[PDB]
Amino acid sequence: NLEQSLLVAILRQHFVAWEQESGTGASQAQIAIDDLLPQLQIYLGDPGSESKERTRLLTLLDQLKGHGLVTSPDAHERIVIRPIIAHLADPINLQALLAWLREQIAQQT
Amino acid sequence: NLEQSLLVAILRQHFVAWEQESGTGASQAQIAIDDLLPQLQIYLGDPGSESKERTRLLTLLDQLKGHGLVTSPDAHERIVIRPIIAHLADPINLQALLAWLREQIAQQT
Amino acid sequence: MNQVSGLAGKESFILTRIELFNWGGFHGLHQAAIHQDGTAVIGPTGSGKT
Amino acid sequence: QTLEHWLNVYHEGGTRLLRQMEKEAIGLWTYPNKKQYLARLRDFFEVGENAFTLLNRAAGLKQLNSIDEIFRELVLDDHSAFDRAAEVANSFDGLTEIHQ
Amino acid sequence: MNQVSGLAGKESFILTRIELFNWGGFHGLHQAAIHQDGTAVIGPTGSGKTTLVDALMTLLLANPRYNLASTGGHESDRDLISYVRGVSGPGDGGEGQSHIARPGKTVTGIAATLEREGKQVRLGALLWFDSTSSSVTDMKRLWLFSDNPGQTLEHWLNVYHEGGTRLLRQMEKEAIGLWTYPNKKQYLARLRDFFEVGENAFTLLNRAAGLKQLNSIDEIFRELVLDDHSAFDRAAEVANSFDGLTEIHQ
Amino acid sequence: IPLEEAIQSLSSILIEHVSQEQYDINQDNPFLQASRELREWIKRRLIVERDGRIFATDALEVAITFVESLDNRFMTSTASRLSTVQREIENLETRLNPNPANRVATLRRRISELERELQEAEAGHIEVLETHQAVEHIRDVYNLASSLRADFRRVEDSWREADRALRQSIIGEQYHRGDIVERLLNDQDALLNTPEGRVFDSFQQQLRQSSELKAMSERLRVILSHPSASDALNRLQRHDLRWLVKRLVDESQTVLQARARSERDVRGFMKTGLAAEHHRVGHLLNEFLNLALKLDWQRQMIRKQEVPLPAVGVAVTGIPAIERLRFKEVDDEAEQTLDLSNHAADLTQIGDDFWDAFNGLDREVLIQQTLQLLAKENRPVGLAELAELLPPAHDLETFAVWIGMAREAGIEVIDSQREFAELSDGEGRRWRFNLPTTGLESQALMDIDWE
Amino acid sequence: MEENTRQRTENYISAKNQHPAWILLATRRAPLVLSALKTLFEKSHDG
Amino acid sequence: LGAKALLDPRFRLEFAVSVMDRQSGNVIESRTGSQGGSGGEKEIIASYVLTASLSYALSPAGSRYPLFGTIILDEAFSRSSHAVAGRIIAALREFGLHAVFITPNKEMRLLRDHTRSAIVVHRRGQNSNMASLSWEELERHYQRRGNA
Amino acid sequence: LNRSSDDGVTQLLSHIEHEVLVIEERLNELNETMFRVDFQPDRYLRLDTKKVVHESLRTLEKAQRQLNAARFVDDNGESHYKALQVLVAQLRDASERNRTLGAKALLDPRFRLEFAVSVMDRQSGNVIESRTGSQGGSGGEKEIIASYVLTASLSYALSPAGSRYPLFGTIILDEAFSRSSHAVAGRIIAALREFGLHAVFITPNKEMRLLRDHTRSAIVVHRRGQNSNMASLSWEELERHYQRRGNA
Amino acid sequence: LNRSSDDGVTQLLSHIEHEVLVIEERLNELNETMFRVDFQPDRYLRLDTK
Ligand SMILES: Nc1ncnc2c1ncn2[C@@H]1O[C@H](COP(=O)(O)OP(=O)(O)O)[C@@H](O)[C@H]1O
Ligand SMILES: Nc1ncnc2c1ncn2[C@@H]1O[C@H](COP(=O)(O)OP(=O)(O)O)[C@@H](O)[C@H]1O
Repeated sequence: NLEQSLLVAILRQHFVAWEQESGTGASQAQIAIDDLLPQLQIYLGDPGSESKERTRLLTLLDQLKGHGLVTSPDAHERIVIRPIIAHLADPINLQALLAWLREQIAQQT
Repeated sequence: NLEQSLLVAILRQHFVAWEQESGTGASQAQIAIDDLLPQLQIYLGDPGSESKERTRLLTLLDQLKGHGLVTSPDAHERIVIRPIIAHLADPINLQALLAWLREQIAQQT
Repeated sequence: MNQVSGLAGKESFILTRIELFNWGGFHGLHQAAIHQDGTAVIGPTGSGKT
Repeated sequence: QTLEHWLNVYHEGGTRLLRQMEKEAIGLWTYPNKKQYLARLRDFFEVGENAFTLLNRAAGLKQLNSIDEIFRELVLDDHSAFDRAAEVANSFDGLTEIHQ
Repeated sequence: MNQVSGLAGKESFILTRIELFNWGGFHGLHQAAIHQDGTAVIGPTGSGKTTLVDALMTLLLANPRYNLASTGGHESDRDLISYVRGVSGPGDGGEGQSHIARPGKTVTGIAATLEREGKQVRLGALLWFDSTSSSVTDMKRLWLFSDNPGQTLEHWLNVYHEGGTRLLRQMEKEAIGLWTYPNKKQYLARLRDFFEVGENAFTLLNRAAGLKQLNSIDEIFRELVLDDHSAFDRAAEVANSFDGLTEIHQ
Repeated sequence: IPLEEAIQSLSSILIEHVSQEQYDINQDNPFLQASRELREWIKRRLIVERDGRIFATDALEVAITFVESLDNRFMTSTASRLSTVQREIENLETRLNPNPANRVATLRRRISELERELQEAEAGHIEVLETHQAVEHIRDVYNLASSLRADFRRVEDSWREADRALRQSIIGEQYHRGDIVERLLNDQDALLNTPEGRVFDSFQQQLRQSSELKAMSERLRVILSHPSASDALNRLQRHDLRWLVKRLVDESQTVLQARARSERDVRGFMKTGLAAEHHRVGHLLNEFLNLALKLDWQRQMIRKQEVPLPAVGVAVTGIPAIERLRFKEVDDEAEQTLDLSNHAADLTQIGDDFWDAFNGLDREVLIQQTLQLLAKENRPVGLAELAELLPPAHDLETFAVWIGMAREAGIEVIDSQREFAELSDGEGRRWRFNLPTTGLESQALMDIDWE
Repeated sequence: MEENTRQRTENYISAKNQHPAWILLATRRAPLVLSALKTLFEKSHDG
Repeated sequence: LGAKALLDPRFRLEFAVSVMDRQSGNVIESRTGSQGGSGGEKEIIASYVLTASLSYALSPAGSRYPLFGTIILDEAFSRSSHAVAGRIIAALREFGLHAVFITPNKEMRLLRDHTRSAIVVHRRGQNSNMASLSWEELERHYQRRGNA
Repeated sequence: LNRSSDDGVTQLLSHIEHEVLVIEERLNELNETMFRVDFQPDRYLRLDTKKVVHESLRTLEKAQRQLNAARFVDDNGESHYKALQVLVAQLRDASERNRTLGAKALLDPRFRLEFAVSVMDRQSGNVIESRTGSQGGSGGEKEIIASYVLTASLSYALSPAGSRYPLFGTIILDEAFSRSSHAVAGRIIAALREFGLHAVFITPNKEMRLLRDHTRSAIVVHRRGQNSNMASLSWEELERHYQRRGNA
Repeated sequence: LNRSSDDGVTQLLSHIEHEVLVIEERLNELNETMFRVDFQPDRYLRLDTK
């Protein structure tokens, strides 16, 4: 669902940024949870309670881990992006989704 | 959980009794809510209301149907015991728990 | 020495009883009152004081 | 309500029974998680957590070293600003990265 | 309860007498004796009871944990000059030195006497300030050892008053069974040779004096019994040389 | 308030107003009601909670300031206010005057004024504020300075909004690196240009010369000590003003936090010297995100739409094998009844050593008995004579006590000459003692206290 | 001090139910009336 | 040390203690640099400071007397003579506290005086017990032990 | 590289192992001396030790083995320098982190081995308990073990070369029994007697009951303001009899 | 950059200084409380900081 897809997009951006650093390299695409919350706040808004948004983000991350795209959190509030993301956010899939979503917005009028 | 174990045990004994009545596989076993509720309350007691009684009964029935043991009650509140029940894993454990249950029914009254 | 104790127990809460059970070395049930004027606790070295 | 009563009810029924008598009785509450209880304690006695934290570390103070140790450890609430310095340095490094 | 102490006398020396002078708050001469079978010490807290023990321990280690028992594990709270000065802490913010008993040019001494099977040893030491400066470098001292009871701390103080420490050096050679070391290491070596025991034993003794807090069974050995002699400085120098090695390789 | 603390405090406060029955309220769980109300106010943006704590939003600050400006309000039409305005208008005019001669004349008259004040003060005729007028003169500075917090309450919000705008704009695919740096600089400068921006900048300039802010804080500390302060302000208002400088310093931190937060996503975005495929997917994602903003995220049903993304990394599990079933165990049915019996101790076990300690020599009674006895003896008395005239039941500690009294009183003790005494313990075994020569005297001994 | 806190709620109820300004702010037409009044007196020298 | 001295507030300040005469502006004593050395003096000083701070922290704002006055004190009397133990008890009482002292069966002479009850406890192998006795009910027990 | 080989990490690790073996020798000889007295009516104390199982030391042994392999395979010393760099990097990591226990395991000889104590039967030598009777110090109980072991070690260290008895018997204790009951300080002094160490006790007029028994003289110290003085007091049991045809 | 990071750093230093002042005020408050009780027969304790 498109919330999971938004988190997927952000994760894919972070993943490609990581892959630049050392090519494909290892599977250690590490990120801090505090980095994601600022991103989501822009789209999902600000419910005005930092803890509430943290819980929301953790719920989404749990769903994604259910889809196998992210490791569960750890003691340092870090997660590592599963490489499987590269084949779900495949530019072909991204463009198909983008066309569908452009259609959606056009209809929204 | 013990509630589900009791329910499956009672359904298993009912199914085998029905197969004695009509032979093997001649007809799918059945039971109504009318007969059900008393037999469950025999060992479980009053959860707090009749509404809660039926709620719990239907919840366990739905979970069993998820496990494939039973169908959901029809318009007349009668379920069909799925023939699959004949091939459970450890019927000896069921018989042992049934022995414990039939001991406790007499002990506590 | 002790005569200032009059004000000790007026405006504050004071610990006056501890009921214990199956805690630490104290098996079963136990109790121990505490006098509001000051109470010591005494026992052999390593006898369940701490 | 006394400890004896609590244990008696705990065993007589299940843990569920405890939270049932919580409702039935008067002047009795429970908090299955500790912090929800310690907040009630601090409120009822109108003292911040630092007071009890001092009480406990005071009950057994036997090091009893120089005064500076007493204060710096037991007395004063902990508000060191290491993480803030870390944040300041990190942001400065980020801006230097922009400049580079 | 203490009958074995006589056999220990047949197998060891035991301290029987302590003489002080201008040490701590104990102005002027002071003395004490110790029964063969062991003694206690008593006095209201803050009266010099640990002061005496420190006075003894100054003659047995290069630099012991002065006043160790007060803190326990943590740093020593005092130094030789403070005792020689009769210090009693900063009596006021203005620091008028009234709390200091001997701020001026004075003398000081400590003496111990031990016995094994009647035969008697006698330690000693003289500390003297010829100026109001209170730096450790100005702590002119002279340790003394002797196996003859004839030598007495009273006699040493009287000789010092009669003339400079050179008189002490002369009577060292004139007096049978006497020694004086202007530095501590010679004295400590002589003591350890006499007792056929290494200095780590006396360090352990100082540990024992203020034996205090510890957490578990391992800490006993680790922090009381053994001498760590950790080689971290070896690590530092190894890394330093390896730095040049790595530079050459680069 | 830490949130767990706020819930309970507000539950208690609600319990108080259950007597205000004209307002409908829940009367079965005043704790749950508290949390529900707290959540509601979170929704209204009345209170914003961060890092687990809670803080009052500017809206609630202003609302409070409203009701407090009703009957219990403070007043500003004051001679103190007029003095302030007069002085500060003089200052403003003199500053705005560009003619140097006019400034010279103004300073020549001000210097003479202050010199006259100095002459009066040196004459011993110093004058204080009428102690009663002090209450109003302090209320004046309090009310005057109370505005600054209400102003930072909005400086923070303005910079937060600027940062949020920078975020939602940086997503733009049309934006390139040069656009982003330019927008950062322009946004920050424009924010600094607005009035609140100049407020923040002036406050910052004060910090460079901290001497003045610290001097102000010290003066305020002195002021609130003067007795009249207690009449003018309660403890709360004094608590604020005493640390107004600190509360401003701390409050500005959020501004710097927003600034650094925006710089974070500038930095994380300028590093885009990518390879080919990464450059392609970057454009794809940026365009998709720019599309994303247009939707209505707040809507639930918009949110739970199903995208057409293909199923990859698909997994299959939970094959419903009937044989996989297992069943409950109850065999540990043995009931361990209660050990409610009272196991209170019986003193028979108590070892004799504990009793021996329980009979510790009472020092003070020994002091009193010695003073009494030496009163009637009225002469020097050695310790042996004391034992003879007084049986030391608990033995050694007595000798120490007597010699301690001697020493405390400055009584001479000649350790080199000795006396002796004989005694016996509680079980009859005899003992002998060696003691120093000394003499106790009642008059000198009782001349000093004891404990 | 915080003993008055119990009474402060009654004080605020009084203010809400009687004080003119507060009652004005609660009216369905509060902004229009307040704006009109503001404009009216915005030009005053005195009464 | 440097890191604390920079980014930890409290480490910028010394915490010397001093004694003030009630009826004079002099400073009778100060204790910093050298920490006094005395095993008792340190004990009394620390106990008094800690008790005062604890009382202040335990008191609701504006109240002289603490709302929660029970302070559990272990045998910090270990370094305490009787002469200073009495002072500790007096001070603790004057701050409005109520002290439940613990001690290993030693230094009970002054406890008999400056306290009114006690809890005796038993060490019985892998077990323990407790009993609440007033000093006099214990005195009679000691007398009975003396008799038979 | 070769000039740093002898002075390098391997020699340091050998030195540390030599120190550990010295510690083992000391522990063994001490444990022998504990056979000469009793910790309990029918028990004597025994000391044990094992090598610490911290994985950091295991990584170190892996590195040292690999260095041994590379020290005699010739590539102009590339692999030798690689292994030496790895080892010295770990060593520097430990040195910087000296305070934490991980580094102490490497650089601190004491931490190289963990210790334990066993209640041994004096008669059969069988084990009754293999560690302290308390997990953490149960108040005065940690005084028992600590003082017992320290007195033991001090006696052993004070014994001349090969002497079964200490040539220096006068231990000095200050605030001796600060956290010990009578039933504990009594056993402490009894142990001191067993090891044959003359004792001197300091106390703030505490536990006078026990000192009255287990000593014969006391030195009184008192402070008149900014001054103090002293006196020597003593006692002894008279020889004629305890009492006339009575209790002893 | 010279503006923003300078602002952050100076602000943090001033925050540290204000924490120090708060500690000093706390010391004064405690000193007041300890004026209430006699440390010695005719003396009371007071804390001074540097
Ligand atoms: N984790 C533990 N560590 C040490 N002792 C423990 C522990 N748990 C229980 N104990 C038991 O509890 C007792 C604690 O001793 P205690 O009397 O409270 O100390 P103190 O000597 O100061 O009085 C011990 O006798 C011991 O049997
Ligand atoms: N060298 C010193 N440095 C600091 N204070 C000292 C020193 N010497 C004496 N004092 C003071 O003089 C007394 C010394 O007595 P001391 O034996 O050290 O105390 P305690 O009886 O607890 O062992 C104490 O009151 C101490 O405060």
